[PDB]
Amino acid sequence: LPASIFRAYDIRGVVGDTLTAETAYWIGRAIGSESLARGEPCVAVGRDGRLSGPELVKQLIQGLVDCGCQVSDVGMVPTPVLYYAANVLEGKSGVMLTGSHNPPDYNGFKIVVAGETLANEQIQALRERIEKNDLASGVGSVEQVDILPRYFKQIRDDIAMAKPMKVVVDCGNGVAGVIAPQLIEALGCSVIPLYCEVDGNFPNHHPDPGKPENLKDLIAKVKAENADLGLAFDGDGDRVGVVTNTGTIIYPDRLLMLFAKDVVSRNPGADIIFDVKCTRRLIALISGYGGRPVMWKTGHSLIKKKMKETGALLAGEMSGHVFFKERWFGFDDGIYSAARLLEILSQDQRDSEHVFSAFPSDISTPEINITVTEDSKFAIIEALQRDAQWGEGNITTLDGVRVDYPKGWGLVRASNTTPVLVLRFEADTEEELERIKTVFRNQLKAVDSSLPVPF
Ligand SMILES: O=P(O)(O)O[C@H]1O[C@H](CO)[C@@H](O)[C@H](O)[C@H]1O
Ligand SMILES: [Zn+2]
Repeated sequence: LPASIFRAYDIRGVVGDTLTAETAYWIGRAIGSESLARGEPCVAVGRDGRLSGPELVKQLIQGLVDCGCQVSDVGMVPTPVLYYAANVLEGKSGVMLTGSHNPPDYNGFKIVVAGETLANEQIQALRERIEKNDLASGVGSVEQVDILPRYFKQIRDDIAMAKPMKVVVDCGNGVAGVIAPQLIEALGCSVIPLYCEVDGNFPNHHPDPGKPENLKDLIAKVKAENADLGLAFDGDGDRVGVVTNTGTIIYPDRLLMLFAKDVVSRNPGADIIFDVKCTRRLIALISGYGGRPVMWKTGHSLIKKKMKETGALLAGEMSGHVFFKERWFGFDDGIYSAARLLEILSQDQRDSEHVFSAFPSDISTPEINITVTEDSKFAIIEALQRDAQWGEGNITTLDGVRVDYPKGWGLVRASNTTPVLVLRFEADTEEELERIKTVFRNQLKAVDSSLPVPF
């Protein structure tokens, strides 16, 4: 199997190129062997709505079965629903076959073994098992499990909206259309569906709510229908995007402000995690409400590990992965997060635009990406960590280099899904934004005067 599909957070490739039916089989063998090594024969398996789902999922399941595993096949579900299954069924292991928000031919695996989401050297360990033939053999079993109704009822019965709302829901032709519109209506909303038919060809916009262009249709519809809110899901339902009644995009770091207030109000002193791409305004806001802000590495699998380590009641990433432990299970879930948002908004007399505009804002860049190489991105970061001078500031190197200044902050880090450096900048004023950009531009050029600096 190609090494390149074994990534930091999970496995991902292109079907017909780096991911075939046979590699899905051996990945199933490897996961089953690792689960058994951790004492867990019981494994849930789910898939998203991609074209390659049926072909690859059968092989994944056979690989698990051929270890001696007891597989619970939950069929076509959102990623969080597979995570739910791995929390409520017999077994604490689960595999989701998904290509996330990527183009149609992409697929991959998100993997939980005996309660832990695998990352980094644990994903490499799977590849290594296959190479070594360090694989279990046995005669396992498959049971079909219809888990969606349980998940639906679990959420519906713990969410208590105080008034009706009208909501536009954009599923981007991904798998969130099997439940999100239905569940949101059942909470007590009217729902206007956009692209809620599951279609692995993704013929409209790609289901990636992190890009403003993929929210254009949602914003227009919210305005046309005088809706209270717009919601967008990514292809597998573990990420959410939000638009107010006036069309304002609420980026997930500011969504987390509302959620943090809510969670900490019932849980004094609670740890709240956010990734290094999130606004500095979160640190102060969480602290102000008496929570403990914990900044951590970008990447869903890494955030999930960190919530175990810290006992955090809530986590969020700038990409829109949001992780409730309070009243929930601790995994990222766009659908559940949407429900939690609707609950909070429904108890406020103000419209969603005014609820969010009350919170402090800074001037922010769009994400900046610089393409480098897969085999050099980490060395560039290492060189910056070794050599760079940032002036006076609070320097964090837990993921790349982030510097928090009195009036703003900047970040440079390596993506773990693409061969790029990722940068963000925010500040109180345009002048400070430019000062910080200049510091980062000059430190990049000091490492390699040939690096693009497209900011
Ligand atoms: O490419 P990156 O930045 O490493 O990772 C990106 O994809 C991951 C999977 O969606 C998310 O968890 C990160 O928040 C996102 O930034
Ligand atoms: Zn996703």
